[PDB]
Amino acid sequence: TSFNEASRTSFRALPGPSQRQLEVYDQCLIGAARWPDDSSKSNTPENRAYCQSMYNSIRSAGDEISRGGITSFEELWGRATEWRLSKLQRGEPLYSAFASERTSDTDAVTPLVKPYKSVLARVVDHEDAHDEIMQDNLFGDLNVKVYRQTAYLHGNVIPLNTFRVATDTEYLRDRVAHLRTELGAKALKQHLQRYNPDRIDHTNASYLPIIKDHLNDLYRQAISSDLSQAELISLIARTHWWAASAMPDQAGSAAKAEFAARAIASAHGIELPPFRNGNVSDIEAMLSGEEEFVEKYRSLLDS
Ligand SMILES: O=c1ccn([C@@H]2O[C@H](COP(=O)(O)OP(=O)(O)O)[C@@H](O)[C@H]2O)c(=O)[nH]1
Repeated sequence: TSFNEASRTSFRALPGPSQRQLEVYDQCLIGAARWPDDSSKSNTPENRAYCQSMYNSIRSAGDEISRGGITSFEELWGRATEWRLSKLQRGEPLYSAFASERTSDTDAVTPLVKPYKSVLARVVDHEDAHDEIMQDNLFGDLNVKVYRQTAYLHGNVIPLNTFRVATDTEYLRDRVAHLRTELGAKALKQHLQRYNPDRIDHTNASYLPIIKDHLNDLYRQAISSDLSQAELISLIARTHWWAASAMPDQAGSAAKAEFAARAIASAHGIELPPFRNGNVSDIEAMLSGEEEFVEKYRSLLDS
């Protein structure tokens, strides 16, 4: 019904970011990772500045969306990515990872070491955790609690993230002492970047093309001008879930997914509050099925 000449695309105008804004205290928590075992990083002035910048840029992106200036999820992710890159320090060796999509000839692993240790209990006490045994060229056989996150896409049920937590605590202490003595602390740390017994094995990058296409489909639904509030919050939660669980980039995906979900909300005049202390949104996504995440999304938010 309207036409954006700069993006050369027809769109239905949305209200855009709300005039009533979050309090500054909340602005400075947008995008924070408020771990339950340690929320202290989120109190520093550096982190507060990072978060308030995210908030301001989320609102600017919401304005672009409301005017037809961002026309696909991939473009919104690009905005989030360039914003995230701007916060890296001069010289950052991870700059390329923050700037780059993951590729298939790579596996991606998050060892569940600091700051992720609160996740170990969440896996062990998970309703959907299964007991399994994993074979391992350095540790041998290990009892693990495993959560296998899955997704429904066009009737294909695909594996997303797999959490493994090894439960033989004393045997592990023992076997790591052996490994450290035989290999050195840094070299073993290098091996465990991929094979730490406690870890998340991330969504295979081969799924990223179809997930990226699905995110574009969700975005097209989400910029509709005639959605109910429940429909809209459901679409925002689904977009967040898919983008965070896909983990499309070598670094920074959690920040980019939260940026994008909040920008979609802001385009509709919704000013979403911070995630509650203790709720790290990408981790909550990866630890749930999609419909479960949609049904609890509001409760993850601080009101
Ligand atoms: O100075 C910073 C940088 C990042 N983050 C947040 O910490 C999380 C980091 O996860 P992400 O996947 O974005 O980055 P990566 O784990 O690849 O470094 C995200 O919620 C960021 O918004 C933060 O609170 N402060």
